[PDB]
Amino acid sequence: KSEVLAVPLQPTLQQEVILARMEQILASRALTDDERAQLLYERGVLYDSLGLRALARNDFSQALAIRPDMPEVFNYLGIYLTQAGNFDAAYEAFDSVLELDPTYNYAHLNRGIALYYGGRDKLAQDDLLAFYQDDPNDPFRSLWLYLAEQKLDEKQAKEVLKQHFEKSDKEQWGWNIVEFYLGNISEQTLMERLKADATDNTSLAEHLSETNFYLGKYYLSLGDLDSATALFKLAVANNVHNFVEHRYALLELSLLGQDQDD
Amino acid sequence: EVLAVPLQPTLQQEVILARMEQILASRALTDDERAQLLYERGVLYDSLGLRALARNDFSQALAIRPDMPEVFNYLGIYLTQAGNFDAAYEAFDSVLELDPTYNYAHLNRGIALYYGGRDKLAQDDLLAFYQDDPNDPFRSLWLYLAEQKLDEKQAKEVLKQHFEKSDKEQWGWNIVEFYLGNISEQTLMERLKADATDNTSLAEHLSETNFYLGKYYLSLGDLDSATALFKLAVANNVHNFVEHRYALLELSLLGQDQDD
Amino acid sequence: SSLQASQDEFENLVRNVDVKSRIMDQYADWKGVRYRLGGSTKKGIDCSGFVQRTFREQFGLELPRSTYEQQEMGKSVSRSNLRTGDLVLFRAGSTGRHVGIYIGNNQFVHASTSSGVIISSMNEPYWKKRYNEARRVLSHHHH
Amino acid sequence: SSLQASQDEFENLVRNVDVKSRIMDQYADWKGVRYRLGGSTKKGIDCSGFVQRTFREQFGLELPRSTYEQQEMGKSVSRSNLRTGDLVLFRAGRHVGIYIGNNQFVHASTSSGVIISSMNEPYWKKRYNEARRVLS
Amino acid sequence: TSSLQASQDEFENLVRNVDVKSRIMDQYADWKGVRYRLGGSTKKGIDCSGFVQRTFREQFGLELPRSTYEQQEMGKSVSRSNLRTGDLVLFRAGSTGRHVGIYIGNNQFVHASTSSGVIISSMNEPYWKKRYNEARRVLSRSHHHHHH
Amino acid sequence: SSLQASQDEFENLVRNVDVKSRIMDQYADWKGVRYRLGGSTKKGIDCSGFVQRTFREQFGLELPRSTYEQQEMGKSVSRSNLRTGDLVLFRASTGRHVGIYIGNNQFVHASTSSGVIISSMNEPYWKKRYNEARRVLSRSHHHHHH
Repeated sequence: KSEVLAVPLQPTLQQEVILARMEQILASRALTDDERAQLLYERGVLYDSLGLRALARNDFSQALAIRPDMPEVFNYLGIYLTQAGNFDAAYEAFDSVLELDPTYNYAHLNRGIALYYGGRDKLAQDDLLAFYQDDPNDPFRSLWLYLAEQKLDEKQAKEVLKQHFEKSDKEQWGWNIVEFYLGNISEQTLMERLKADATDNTSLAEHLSETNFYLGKYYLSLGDLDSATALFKLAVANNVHNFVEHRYALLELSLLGQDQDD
Repeated sequence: EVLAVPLQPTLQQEVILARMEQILASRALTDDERAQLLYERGVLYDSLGLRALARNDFSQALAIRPDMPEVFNYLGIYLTQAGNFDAAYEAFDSVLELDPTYNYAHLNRGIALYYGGRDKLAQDDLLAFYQDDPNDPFRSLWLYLAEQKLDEKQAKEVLKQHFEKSDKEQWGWNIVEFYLGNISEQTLMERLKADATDNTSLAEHLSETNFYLGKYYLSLGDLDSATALFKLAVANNVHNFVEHRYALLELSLLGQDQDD
Repeated sequence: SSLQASQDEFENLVRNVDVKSRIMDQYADWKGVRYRLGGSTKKGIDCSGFVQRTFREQFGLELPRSTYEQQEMGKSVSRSNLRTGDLVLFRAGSTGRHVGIYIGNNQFVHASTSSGVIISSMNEPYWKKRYNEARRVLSHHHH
Repeated sequence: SSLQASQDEFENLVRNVDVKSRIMDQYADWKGVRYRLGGSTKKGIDCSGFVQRTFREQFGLELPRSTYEQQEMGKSVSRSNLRTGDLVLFRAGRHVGIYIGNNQFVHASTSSGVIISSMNEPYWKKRYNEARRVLS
Repeated sequence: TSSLQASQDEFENLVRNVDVKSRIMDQYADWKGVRYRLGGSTKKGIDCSGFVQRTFREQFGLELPRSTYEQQEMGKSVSRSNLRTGDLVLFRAGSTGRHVGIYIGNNQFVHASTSSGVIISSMNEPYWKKRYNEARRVLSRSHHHHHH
Repeated sequence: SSLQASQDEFENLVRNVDVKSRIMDQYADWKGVRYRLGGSTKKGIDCSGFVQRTFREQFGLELPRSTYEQQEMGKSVSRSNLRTGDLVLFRASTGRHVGIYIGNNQFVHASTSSGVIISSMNEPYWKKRYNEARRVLSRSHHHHHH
């Protein structure tokens, strides 16, 4: 509304073809435990990409009951316990990921975020700095690290992020979200930089999912709930269901919701 | 702008979908028992925006039990949604050929003819549908939109009359009051918020309401505002609203217009 | 009742009930049953009492007993557009407003003062003058 | 959040969502069958006979014939917590139905046969006694 | 709305045909590294035509002829830029005079090679870009034989 | 490509391959083949012809021939997250030499002196020359961040 909006993403024909076929194969009895667990895991991922998280979790749970050595299952179970507000069960699920596969790098992030939301900022920083130095030029690694260092002290969280920015190669578009957070560029400027980079609608929807979450967190840090409630909603309205920004925009809205009662 | 949390799949929907898979995977359903279940899963997939899957289930149900006007209905809608208006009219004919008592075909075919530009035939179908429930504001809105193509000033007085000749209860009569010039866009939105209760109720109001404001803005050649109002309709994720289905269609049409 | 809701939903979407024939099961069982104001048994029943037990036992729908409340259930239906299982209604005489259930072909079934529960024609002239309203009480909401 | 229900809460809802469907599938068949004390066929059935038959056919669960003995099955439930498929007991002999949610229950009545009743019918409200949960 | 741009029929046959590459690769999982032996049909050793014949039989239920000369006469001729997964791809060997494999998209095909046994290869490997000849579509959308 | 994208996607999604097992199938078969620069047969092969041929025959994955080009495929990998099937790259007269990690600090490559062999990353010559790694076997993602 005089602002930057995408057509909310819709299920792709590919997603529906693949789900329709999976259902045929899973209905057969010509499947090993091993190849069945695999279809369940991969259908879970698909269901999770359409925002059907109860069904996905259901498939994952069944995949694990057949093939226990599935760090990728435990990762998603952790994520869903985070979105549910069960941070304690979530820490434990990510613990499991890294027992099974120490190389399953992404659980450092996901447990970083679970600790962040669980109010365990020092421990979160431990995991999100680990994550960050595995790929410095990923802007979202520095953004989550900023978010966790923020509550301990706003001032040296920004001096660190500035550090990360200058130290990075500055290619990836997300460094613009960073530039805004530093106060290098306006929010106005961030939004035109956004449209410039964004090609088609899917690209546009990805850019707005990620960006409106980080703007939401920026406004929430100022104590503007009205503005943040809106930016979290516009984030979700892109229907990029499997973005962490999408999932935790939903959690923030849940937290904002419950504050607002009495 | 007034925003809901984009609707998310409910526990009930996911529970039922999960169960329905087990049942359909079992090999002890009579043809009829399976047809009705396929149909019903179809409805549920549609309510989640999974229309290829929905249409696939509907198509298989019809294979088993051919006498299903309810299936031909949806199938017709999906053809409307896909810009396939001639195929759609034909699907809706089949509905009334089996059950002439099936009101909703009149609407859906009404709208298909609207988008097909066969405005007399659409006025026929939408006035048929109006006459069943004079008090359903949306019937009066669709009628107006169809009549608006031929004479917007006359369409506007026959809508005034559709208003006074009604209970004026259901919320969507506020949309109509705005179309009439009785209230501003701002007042309409104040009332929208006042009338809505929980988030689901708010989403439903914003899905219907932003479609109708989208069409208002189209009608003045403001494609920017219309485009945005259509996207904010779709953003509520009320996947089985007429206003949602054809918000996507409008955007598609605006999509091809600009992008040439 | 997170559960009971789903159970209720599932029963609704899985049941494809035959309206006309379930009503006619009721009327089979109840035909000839005497009129008794405020009664609700096979020893005597009035017209709303009969409606209430029909929709309860045949459809699990719970209607109020007051004939006034029964006519503000569902949504109104024009006489053109009548379908089996709609309530038909008639102006109050000395036993209150009258209500029956439509069974198609211009035939309704009702507890009557004169004959007990019987099938009547809408086109019987007693009932053309007295006809008043109909209500449909069977089947994301627009606002 | 759909995900507040745990995975086990979900598996359980999936197992149990069709429990009313199945009682009603019984009812679709049995609907309007006569009363007869000591009857277990479709010519005429009593309250305990209809319950016993439902649990056999729908739940593969063999309950005893008499109402006396069906009171002792499963565990006790209070009104607050009634679920579909719970036995509801009234003083009437005493009398056995099956709760189907929303204050209604299915049963063979002595007067009207296999019907649906409301718990809030005055007759039946003052005669409620206890309930039994018998599904695992 | 543009999964609906595809008709129910196009959808039906996308579902039927989406797993076709995974079925050929299922065959490859089990036959990978099996030696070339001219006239052979087992995991003891197999020729290009036997590997092709067996793949279509086991994966899809499609009877094909034994010899490479009869196979290339099957189905319908396909130009290079219209190749689709499942298409026979024909080269001139000059060991017999004729060599056949199965296209799996992205410029690669599976086959029983004379040198390395059953392998994946590129259509852009100089050796095989020089000896390409034609392509045959023998498998129809409905998994019947393709019309001529 | 709109069928073939679905088909390619479906293959990636069902295939759960034993990555080390497949690499050692190739090594068993190619063990001790000589060094020939620009060669790509069993009469002689260079390090990157060996990689290219291995990922195609064993994983149906199409890599470029150039080592410069192989050093920009997939995502880079820090040394502690190294997995079987990751390309290991070294400053070694080419400037640039590539093998495949196979676990326990071992990698498989075509070397100058010995042809196709397994070496230890700990061998002083290679630890000094270790340069980076790339993951090229990688379940491709639905939506992408910017």
